[PDB]
Amino acid sequence: GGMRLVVDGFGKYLGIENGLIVVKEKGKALRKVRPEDLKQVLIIGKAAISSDAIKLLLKNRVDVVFLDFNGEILGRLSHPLIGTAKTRREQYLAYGDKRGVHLAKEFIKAKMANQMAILTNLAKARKDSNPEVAESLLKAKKEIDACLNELDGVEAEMIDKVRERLLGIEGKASKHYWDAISLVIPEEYRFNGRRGIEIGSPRYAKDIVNAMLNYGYSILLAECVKAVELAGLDPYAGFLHVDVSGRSSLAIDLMENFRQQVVDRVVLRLISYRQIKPEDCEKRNMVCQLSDNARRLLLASLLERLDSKTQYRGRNLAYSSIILLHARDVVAFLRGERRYEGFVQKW
Amino acid sequence: GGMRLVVDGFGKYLGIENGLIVVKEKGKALRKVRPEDLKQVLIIGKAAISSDAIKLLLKNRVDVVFLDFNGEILGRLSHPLIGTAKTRREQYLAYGDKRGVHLAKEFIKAKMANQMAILTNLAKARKDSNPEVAESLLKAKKEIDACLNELDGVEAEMIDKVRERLLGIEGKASKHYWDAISLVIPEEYRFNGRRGIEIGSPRYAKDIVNAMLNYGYSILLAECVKAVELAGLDPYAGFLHVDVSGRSSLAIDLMENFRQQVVDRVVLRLISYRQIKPEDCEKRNMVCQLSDNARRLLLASLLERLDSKTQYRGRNLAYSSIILLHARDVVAFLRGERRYEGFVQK
Repeated sequence: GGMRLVVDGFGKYLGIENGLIVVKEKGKALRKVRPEDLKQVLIIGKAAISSDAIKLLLKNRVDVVFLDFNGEILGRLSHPLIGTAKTRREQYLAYGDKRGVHLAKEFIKAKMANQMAILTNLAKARKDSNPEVAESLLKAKKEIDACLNELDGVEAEMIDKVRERLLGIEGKASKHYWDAISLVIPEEYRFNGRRGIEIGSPRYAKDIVNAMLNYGYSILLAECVKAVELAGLDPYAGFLHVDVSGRSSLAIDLMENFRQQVVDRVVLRLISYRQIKPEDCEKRNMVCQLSDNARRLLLASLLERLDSKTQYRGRNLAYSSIILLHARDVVAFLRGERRYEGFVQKW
Repeated sequence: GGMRLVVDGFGKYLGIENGLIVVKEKGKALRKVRPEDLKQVLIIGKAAISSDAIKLLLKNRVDVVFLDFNGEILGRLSHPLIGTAKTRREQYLAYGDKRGVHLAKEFIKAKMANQMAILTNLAKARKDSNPEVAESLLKAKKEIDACLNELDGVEAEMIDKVRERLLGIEGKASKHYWDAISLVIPEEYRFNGRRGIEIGSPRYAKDIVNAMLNYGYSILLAECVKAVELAGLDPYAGFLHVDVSGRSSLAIDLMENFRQQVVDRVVLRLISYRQIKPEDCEKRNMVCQLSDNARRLLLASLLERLDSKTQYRGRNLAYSSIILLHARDVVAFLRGERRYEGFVQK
């Protein structure tokens, strides 16, 4: 790809016209675009889509994602993949041997490394203006690095034996990370730490920062599912984050590489310029739903971030390309062609 | 086990209002259904659906299917399933051993048996009124049974070794069957033989019977894809009908069980009463395309037949339930819990 078309709001519907994908309202064209130009389309909320539109999109291998205001992935349509059986054989086989343990370890290590990167830059920005917070941040980074060195020593024949201990080490490191991030968040935002984390319970956000994080993590999760299936991998045969919850566990495992660089930094940026204020919260039950403006801003920021270029292995490429590439690297490791390594960046 | 809501045509769209699924046009409500009564919604052609309608439908475990005017499946949305990795693993492993051969043989056996069953009914109807056509039908039935008897003796360690032999025997049998069927169809329909099915590169219809067959086989393939997906199987990893076209090979394999009983009998009934006619052809592109009326009639007849009950395995079951039951039977066979058997009621 390719452009990501977004369709949201009452009365808006996607349909085809003269071979072009077209956003319409009240029978009048609003937007027109070549199917070849598209990478994906997002049908959000009240917005609707014709079967002919889905036909023209799938013919062009355009991803079609349905979403609600929470960023929850209602479902997705895409051109079918085939020949996956070999990579899937190696994938199901890897679960019983050391390859899966190495994969899970690389994923957790990648997450901790990116957390340390964000903590490092946060401390760097506050070196003079806020010495105290920078000191707290750097010490939190030191503790996370201690968790990294502890994680390096873990070894097992099978992932099932050490998944608990691994998740515990990751839980400690994540605890230090979020405790460090809380120092940077302004007092008005009421950020008391991550309560939206799905590792324990699907607890819902009562604060704007956790709402933003949950939304962005959902979008990133969609991108990771697409990347995992494009490589011929089975999304639902994960190694680390497994549950009866029904979510694609392998995509959640791959996501550990990109949670910090894609979602966290965007949220930190929007919070830093007060572009998403605490009053943007909308009370639903007791949950903090995003406002429509905050939604459109956060979504546009995340999408522009996914397609933003960065240097990796000598090339400049979009983060989404790095995600597809890492899925391919997982396939390369399953076939034994190349040892897998977690994504790492400092910026 | 719930209504199938069909949504089709220009300007029609599925929305929600007060917890009800609602078919609307130009801002005006046309139809209102509670999702609990729904089991499936069909979005066809120009028809559209909101993301909220999808959320309410998925929340009520209502299947949602997207289809073009020709009935080809585009996609399907459903409640998340867990956990099927074990099933897919055994499925991929079965390709390398005798289980895949057993499955392919059972599929072809069920197909030939059902073809023989329809030929038997066709002959019995004409025993007095048309003795020569009846005799020809019985002869074709005997040729197909000869093909079945040859099929029984085929043996292999894995499907790749013997797939062409199986396809050869199936093709001879199907040729005999379609010649016999052509004997029953009135001359004005111009049905010389079968063409355009998913087993190979498509040969699009130049006559109304082949058009009806293609449409119905497409609907049935959609239902079979749904059945294969609910069972935790991978639809694209088939055993018998492998393809360069990327077609859903496993659902196509499961479909061998059901094409005659579901599609053929309906098409034959519709032809017998002249409810669909040669002039119902519409020359879109270079092919014979069903008129909107013939299309709606055929679709409703197929859904009705799919939901109609019949006697099977000691109980009364809808054919759709039987298809789901056979996907589950395939999973049971992969797990070694139950040797598989193709669908043959008569």
